[PDB]
Amino acid sequence: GASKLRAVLEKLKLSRDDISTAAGMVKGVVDHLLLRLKCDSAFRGVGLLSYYEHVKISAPNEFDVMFKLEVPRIQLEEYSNTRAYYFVKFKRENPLSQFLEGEILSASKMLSKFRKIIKEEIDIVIMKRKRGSAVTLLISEISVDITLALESKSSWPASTQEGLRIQNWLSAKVRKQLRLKPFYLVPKHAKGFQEETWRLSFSHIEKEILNNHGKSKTCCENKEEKCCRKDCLKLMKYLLEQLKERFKDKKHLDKFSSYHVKTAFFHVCTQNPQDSQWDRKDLGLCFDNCVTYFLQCLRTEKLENYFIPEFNLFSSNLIDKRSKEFLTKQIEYERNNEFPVFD
Amino acid sequence: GASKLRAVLEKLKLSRDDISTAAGMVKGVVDHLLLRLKCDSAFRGVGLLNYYEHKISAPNEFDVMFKLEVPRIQLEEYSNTRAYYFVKKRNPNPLSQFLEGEILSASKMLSKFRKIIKEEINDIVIMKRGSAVTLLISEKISVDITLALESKSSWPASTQEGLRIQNWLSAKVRKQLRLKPFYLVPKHAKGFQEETWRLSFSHIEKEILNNHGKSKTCCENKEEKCCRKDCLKLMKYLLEQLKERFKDKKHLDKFSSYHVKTAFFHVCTQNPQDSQWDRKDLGLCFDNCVTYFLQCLRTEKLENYFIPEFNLFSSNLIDKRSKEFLTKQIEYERNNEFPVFD
Ligand SMILES: COc1ccc2c(C)c(CCC(=O)N(CC(=O)O)CC(=O)O)c(=O)oc2c1
Ligand SMILES: [Zn+2]
Ligand SMILES: [Zn+2]
Repeated sequence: GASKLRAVLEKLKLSRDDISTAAGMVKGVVDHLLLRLKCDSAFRGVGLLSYYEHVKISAPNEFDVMFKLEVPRIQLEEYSNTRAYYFVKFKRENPLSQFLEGEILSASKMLSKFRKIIKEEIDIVIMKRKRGSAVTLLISEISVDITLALESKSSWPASTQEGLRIQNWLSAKVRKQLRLKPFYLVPKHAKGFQEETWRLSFSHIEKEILNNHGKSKTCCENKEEKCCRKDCLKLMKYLLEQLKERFKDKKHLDKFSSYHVKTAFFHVCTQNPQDSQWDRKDLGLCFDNCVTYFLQCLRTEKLENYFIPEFNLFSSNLIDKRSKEFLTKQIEYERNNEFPVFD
Repeated sequence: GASKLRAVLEKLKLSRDDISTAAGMVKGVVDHLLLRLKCDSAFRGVGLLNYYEHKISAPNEFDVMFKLEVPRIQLEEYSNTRAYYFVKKRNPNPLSQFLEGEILSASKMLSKFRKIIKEEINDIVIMKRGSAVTLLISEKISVDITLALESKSSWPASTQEGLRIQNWLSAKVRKQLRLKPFYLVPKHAKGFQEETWRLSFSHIEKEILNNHGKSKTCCENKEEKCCRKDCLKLMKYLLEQLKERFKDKKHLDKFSSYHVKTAFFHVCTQNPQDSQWDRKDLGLCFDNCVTYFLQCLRTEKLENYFIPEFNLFSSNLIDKRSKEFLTKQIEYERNNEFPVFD
């Protein structure tokens, strides 16, 4: 019954076309903000990490952008064996020294000035406060979440050593090339709460793996090699967002995000490395297997971060068992009934 | 005689295994040359491009390229040659001491390049008598050093229809590769014009050869072993053994591994599927590579892989008699199970 799936994919592509003008508005504001920010000595190396992303596939007018800032000769200290959260210290003048709180970089000090500079130039289209990762701009009745990210061109942290298990899918050579790219750190407090910590971010790798996703270099570049990998992820994200909207009056689904669906999907890509396992003619079965994998993650309360295998996104310290059970029931309901939430 | 081909590949592997000491020696010398060159104001941004590459049958003979970025470069094509350019946007520019009117003199630049290298090796190596220096390290290792300008601007218009890898390595990869810099190496053209620079894509040729499959996991497991690289090795070895057997007739001095490599890349474009290169078929794959090279020689057509309007086999570059001689020798070798491999 993939035809209803194809209908959803049809209407998602229409809303993407109808938004292209809004993306141009975001580019104009973002470039303007960036020009101002590079005049400040603390944010001289600021730059864009495309130019935008859509955390919510069903909200085409809500944009997400990342501003990166390179931190040379960074030294990381893992917070409380969390594998993903770190204090930032410097090895050796330092343009970020005004942000130190002792020997660690203060995320609170950095965000405070970041928020202030953006406030000064938004001389332009309002700006909204965040609930660390920093501000939400509203543009001409279009919202743009801006995240600040430190960039490190050093070897990835040791907690990633066993992650990104793409060797049998995208190749060991590609894994080597990707792990030579930088990694990013976004301000994120760790749970009272531990402030001044930063969380690893690999959004740039996730984008690369999704847009260059086949074992074949020519996957999806011709008729004989069209796969349905991207469409399966679109439909998984749309399923979660529709369930989150339908049950927004309950607390049960608040903690689930497109990141969980995306992580599960990357694991499915690892389990199913051959392009022939993703023939676009099998979209119905491919999507069902994606849903099924996500459900197994929910039931077992195991969803390893794709880059940091010891970090369990579905730990009961993060999402209570009752919420996963609720999501499990609702997805199983949808699947048994040809996804009424897609109507 | 496919087993004879594997015997050659075996012998070549042992040769390169017994050189990694010599390769480490050139890195030492190359590292010292770069440090001093960087002390010069005109070569401040110099660095390695590759570290050292090889003549497949001469494992103690190394080739290295020193790159130097030239920001806001302006190129003027020389006499419609598609590959050769005068280098000319800004105003006297760390290289202004090398200008001659508005053009960068390759002659001047190469003269300082050699002089700095010559004074440095005297501080430790013999320089042999434009693309630039040959060093003799001890009396065993040769290192050919080429200077290249680097430009991070979009590639010249003469490359627009080149690099036709879309059906093999993908259009996505071609776009990624064409976002990389391009290089210019001092090389005289045509008498001769002495201030021209020739486009170089050595870094792309390396990328394509080492990441060579339609499958990203080509050669990464038993099921996907292909013979692309071994075919290129055997093509180069065949030309080198012929060039050495007939060195004193000089009829083959004009042919180089670059012609072989260019024909090989065209064969890859013609045969884009990894299943066409199954290591089990090495004998037939090599024969087909040889046959393609022979067809290029007979038709006097071997387009540059990056610059399609540049014919490497034009009679302006290689006379008909020389191609006919090489054709005769290769056909003889192929008919007799390649005695020159012995
Ligand atoms: C690369 O290493 C990591 C390690 C961990 C993460 C995590 C935890 C998330 C967020 C998951 C999520 O939806 N949230 C709430 C929850 O945890 O249920 C909101 C939030 O905490 O922001 C993420 O987006 O990326 C991560 C990347
Ligand atoms: Zn695909
Ligand atoms: Zn291969």
